[PDB]
Amino acid sequence: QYAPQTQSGRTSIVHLFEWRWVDIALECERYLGPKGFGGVQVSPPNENIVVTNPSRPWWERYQPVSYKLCTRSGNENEFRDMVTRCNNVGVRIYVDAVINHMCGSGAAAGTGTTCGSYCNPGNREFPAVPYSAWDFNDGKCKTASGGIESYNDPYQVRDCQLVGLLDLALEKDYVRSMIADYLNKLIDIGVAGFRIDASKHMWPGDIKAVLDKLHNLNTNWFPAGSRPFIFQEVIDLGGEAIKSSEYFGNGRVTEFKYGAKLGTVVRKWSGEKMSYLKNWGEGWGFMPSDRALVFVDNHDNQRGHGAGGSSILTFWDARLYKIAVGFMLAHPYGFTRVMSSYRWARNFVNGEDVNDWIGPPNNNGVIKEVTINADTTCGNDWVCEHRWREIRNMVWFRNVVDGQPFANWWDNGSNQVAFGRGNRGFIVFNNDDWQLSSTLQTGLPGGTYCDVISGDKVGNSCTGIKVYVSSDGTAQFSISNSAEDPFIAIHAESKL
Ligand SMILES: OC[C@H]1O[C@H](O[C@H]2[C@H](O)[C@@H](O)[C@@H](O[C@H]3[C@H](O)[C@@H](O)[C@H](O)O[C@@H]3CO)O[C@@H]2CO)[C@H](O)[C@@H](O)[C@@H]1O
Ligand SMILES: OC[C@H]1O[C@H](O[C@H]2[C@H](O)[C@@H](O)[C@@H](O[C@H]3[C@H](O)[C@@H](O)[C@H](O)O[C@@H]3CO)O[C@@H]2CO)[C@H](O)[C@@H](O)[C@@H]1O
Ligand SMILES: OC[C@H]1O[C@H](O[C@H]2[C@H](O)[C@@H](O)[C@H](O)O[C@@H]2CO)[C@H](O)[C@@H](O)[C@@H]1O
Ligand SMILES: [Ca+2]
Ligand SMILES: [Cl-]
Repeated sequence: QYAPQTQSGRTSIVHLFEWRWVDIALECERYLGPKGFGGVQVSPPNENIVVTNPSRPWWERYQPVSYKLCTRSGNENEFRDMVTRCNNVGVRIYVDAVINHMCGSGAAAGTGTTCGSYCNPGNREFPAVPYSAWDFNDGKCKTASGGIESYNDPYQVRDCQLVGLLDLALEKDYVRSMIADYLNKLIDIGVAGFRIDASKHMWPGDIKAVLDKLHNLNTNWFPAGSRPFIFQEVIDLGGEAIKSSEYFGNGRVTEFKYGAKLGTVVRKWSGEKMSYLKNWGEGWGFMPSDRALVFVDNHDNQRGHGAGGSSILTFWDARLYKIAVGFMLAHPYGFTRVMSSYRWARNFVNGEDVNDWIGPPNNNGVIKEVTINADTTCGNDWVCEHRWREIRNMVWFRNVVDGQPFANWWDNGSNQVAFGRGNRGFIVFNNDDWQLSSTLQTGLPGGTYCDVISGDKVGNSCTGIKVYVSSDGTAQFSISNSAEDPFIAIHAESKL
């Protein structure tokens, strides 16, 4: 469940948060395929409850009412069309599987749902599944409120309601099977794997029971005997009762310590310095690389009060964000997931964004299409970080150096560091408040390389900075602390 199942050589996936199926299909063909992206994590494709207060927040999609592929992103025909078109150009689709719960227990009964299905939350009725009161954890939960009151008790975290959400009785074969049927339909359609939502709130064994029922991947695009890629979303920053390691037997796990620690370091908070990143990975107390799904930020924490809090770097802090994303994409640790967001009107009161609920760009509830501008950026307030040259080229960098070991590390004892990947790539960073001017061993063959951060290799020339590597592998890197992008990256395919 550990292999990403991306086409050979493609090493990253991108979270196209709240994007509609038709836009993702076009994106695979016009961009993701040609640019070497391994796949796309899509928002929950199953029907959810409509939330009118606030008006259509992004989080209403985490309140399932059925397993019908009918959402604001599109219907079943559009979903299938997207999976087919993306797979046909070598770009995989990974589904955000919301299976720990249904909608809020306080929600009203009716057909105010994304596909018009009926549900009565108060009586635990979800006829479109179908689920009834017998399929929920109400009696199993031992807290007086019926909700999670203490994370120090693994039992209530798994058996009680997460923020009032109706907790599914995952111990039951009926429920496990109902979930497996939904997931298997997705697999047969062409999906390569799943992001298991709120995994921390389910027992590792229950998840395993669901996973054991899954089909092998569709042979139209994958080799026979291929198991779906599984990455479980478990928020574990350490120092708590539930550990990410409890889920290693099911597949990969999201390493939230990654972005929290990296953001703190790049921001230079708590006395942290980039030079400390020499032993990045397990050296920093992280899970094994082969069990990790890493990222700088995700849809939750980019809003400021998730795992990592204010230390999390996002598109709002563009310069430092590109540095953090670049370091991640160059470092061999874990399987990388790049974030792709939309802008919203932030309003911090007492250190917290009260507008963090704002849903995707829309016209009266209808999600806007993703328009592409001549300069390759996006319109309609879709940030499209995955299209920024500095990120796009680092995604390619990761593909180029795939399999090469961490090597030639260098640091100035403060915030200037550098390292390579075997003899195929090298990256240099200056995060200090002064000039970087050093001749370093790159581990690369002599020649002239185009810096893929400031530009690209076009024909027999570079559009940006050029790096002349000596016969002995050394090269001078001069980066001012006032540079827009204080880092340089070169690889085998950027060589003239
Ligand atoms: O009515 C039930 C509750 O609904 C709302 O909770 C939101 C959260 O505020 C929001 O962060 C989001 O949480 C999910 C998160 O995005 C995902 O990464 C994690 O793995 O699982 C979470 C649940 O699936 O969605 C929930 C559900 O809508 C509302 O904020 C709360 O007050 C209500 O009690
Ligand atoms: O190894 C498990 C721990 O790994 C991580 O610790 C980081 C520190 O956060 C970071 O400050 C740094 O520690 C240096 C320390 O600040 C300095 O006084 C000393 O002289 O050198 C230390 C080594 O560079 O590096 C370590 C990792 O090596 C992680 O943050 C922590 O939670 C884990 O327990
Ligand atoms: O590849 C398209 C353009 O991407 C970059 O521009 C980014 C910029 O780096 C980032 O700080 C900002 O937040 O977003 C813009 C794009 O919206 C490159 O710098 C440009 O040269 C590219 O044209
Ligand atoms: Ca649960
Ligand atoms: Cl996540």
